Amino acid sequence: DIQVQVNIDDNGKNFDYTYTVTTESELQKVLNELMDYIKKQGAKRVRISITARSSKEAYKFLAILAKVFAELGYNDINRKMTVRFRGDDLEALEKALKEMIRQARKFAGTVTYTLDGNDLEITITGVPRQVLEELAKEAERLAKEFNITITITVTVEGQLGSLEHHH
Repeated sequence: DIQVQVNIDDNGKNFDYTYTVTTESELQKVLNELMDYIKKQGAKRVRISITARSSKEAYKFLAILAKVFAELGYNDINRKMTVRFRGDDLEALEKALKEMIRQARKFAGTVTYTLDGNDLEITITGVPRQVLEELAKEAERLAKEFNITITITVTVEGQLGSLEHHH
């Protein structure tokens, strides 16, 4: 249901792990554990990905990543989104692609994509949080219009910021 992937770069070494969880509450408990660790041990850089089933959750997950970095005094240095569609009608899949990437380029975003069999993957970078929220809306919209399943991954990468900026 909900998948959260964490990369912690503690320079010279590197740690990756993933939990799958079913509620927002279990999600929060993973993030709390990670905040405690960061507060107490630090890191050169941290990357967090959360995979939603809907645009409402994606919106919520982006707001949750924001509080996480705020609390840590981390600067949001990097954000992206991966939409994954899956379908049997190739033609429907290719229509979803055509429109998904038009919209993203319309908001000055850069896209990357791969189509393989039933699975279709689109990564969007270089746009502010506000846009990724819209493009999630659009993605869910398109998934419904073409009757294809959909995944939404929001990804944030940050590092510890200035004392002055946190204040």
